[PDB]
Amino acid sequence: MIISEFDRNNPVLKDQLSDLLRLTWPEEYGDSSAEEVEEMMNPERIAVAAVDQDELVGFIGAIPQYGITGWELHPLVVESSRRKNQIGTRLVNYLEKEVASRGGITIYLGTDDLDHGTTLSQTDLYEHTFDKVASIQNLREHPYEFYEKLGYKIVGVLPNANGWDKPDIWMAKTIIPRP
Amino acid sequence: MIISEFDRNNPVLKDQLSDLLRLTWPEEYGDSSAEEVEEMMNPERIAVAAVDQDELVGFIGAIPQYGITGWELHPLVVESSRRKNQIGTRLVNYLEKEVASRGGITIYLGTDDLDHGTTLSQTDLYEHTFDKVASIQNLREHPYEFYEKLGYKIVGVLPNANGWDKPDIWMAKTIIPRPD
Ligand SMILES: CC(C)(COP(=O)(O)OP(=O)(O)OC[C@H]1O[C@@H](n2cnc3c(N)ncnc32)[C@H](O)[C@@H]1OP(=O)(O)O)[C@@H](O)C(=O)NCCC(=O)NCCS
Ligand SMILES: CC(C)(COP(=O)(O)OP(=O)(O)OC[C@H]1O[C@@H](n2cnc3c(N)ncnc32)[C@H](O)[C@@H]1OP(=O)(O)O)[C@@H](O)C(=O)NCCC(=O)NCCS
Repeated sequence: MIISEFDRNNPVLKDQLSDLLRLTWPEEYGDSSAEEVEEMMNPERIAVAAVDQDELVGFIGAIPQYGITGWELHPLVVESSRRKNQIGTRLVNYLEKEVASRGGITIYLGTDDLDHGTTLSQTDLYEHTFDKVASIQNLREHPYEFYEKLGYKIVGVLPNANGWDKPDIWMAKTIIPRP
Repeated sequence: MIISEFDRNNPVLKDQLSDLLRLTWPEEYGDSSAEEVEEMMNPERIAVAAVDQDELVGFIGAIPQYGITGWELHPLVVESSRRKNQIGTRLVNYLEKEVASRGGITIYLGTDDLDHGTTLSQTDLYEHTFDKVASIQNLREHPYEFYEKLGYKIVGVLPNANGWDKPDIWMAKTIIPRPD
């Protein structure tokens, strides 16, 4: 398709990105939505987009959080009408190569469960924490499974992150061969 | 000495803190040291100080990361000459009280293991990940144990975060009674 570095100076593409972020996570992106997008344009971050002739259909970003070795994959979104078509896979694949060329070793992410999309939510995660993580099941097509299919593994959970029994699920992947 | 909100309207204090970090994390603090002190001053974040006579001997901050429910504890520093005296303990307790008052529920943090300070470094954390987490041992007085004693629990690990076999260790605690 046309997956490449995002034009950080295109106010329109950024407006499109802003809308997509509002439509996908209205609880996190609101009026000041434009502010969140500008944060994603910061020079240290990677910003990549899937654009179709002029329409933004997907976006993925990465934040270097530990020197340049540890990067946080944030955010990742594909327009609803174009999902399940490998756009997300391509975006991730593209990101991993770029992160690796910058010196990255590990890409991690936090995928929240606010909608009881997995069995990790609606339960006291301090009781048998890791048995619950190991027996995780997908209840509402939660995206954690999307990442697992791409080689990411659940390496942690933040109990009650977004309110009681609405945890964040930490996943990670080492993107280069161990020398 | 007393523990209270960090008076951001004090240059001397900010300078005292700016140095406190330049003396604890010179690689992470220095150029932006007398700058990251202000990012900690942000009204969104929480800034707490341990002052003795007028000398800042401890500081703790927190960043709201998930709505108002989840907060990241960062940073936490006690002067090296005033450590192992419970200043840290008192800073954490006070921070927990502050977060709860703002409607917060959980406080988490990432304590890195850069120099084989715990059994979690120098091992492939992708293999038997959680058994390794559960059976962690402190090798060189790593600070994760400090947090454990204050009720925090290791809830995850970031394999190779700071370079091969130098992970970050995630710990968390819910600071108020669970609904029943
Ligand atoms: C999650 C998302 C980025 C995935 O992108 P996508 O292009 O739809 O995914 P792909 O088509 O590349 O899917 C690749 C594989 O993962 C699976 N998959 C994709 N989304 C999934 C989901 N939500 N739950 C379970 N499996 C999923 C696909 O079925 C496919 O499996 P297969 O290889 O066995 O056929 C996209 O659905 C999206 O934008 N969702 C809403 C926002 C979101 O949740 N973002 C994630 C940030 S934490
Ligand atoms: C870690 C730190 C914040 C703790 O502050 P402190 O005031 O020295 O700790 P306290 O005196 O409150 O200690 C309370 C308990 O924790 C223990 N403890 C403190 N630091 C410890 C360490 N590094 N390893 C193991 N146990 C430790 C104490 O032994 C005491 O336990 P006890 O009651 O059984 O004796 C302090 O040593 C410090 O400033 N360290 C350097 C900065 C740092 O690494 N911060 C952590 C952020 S990731």
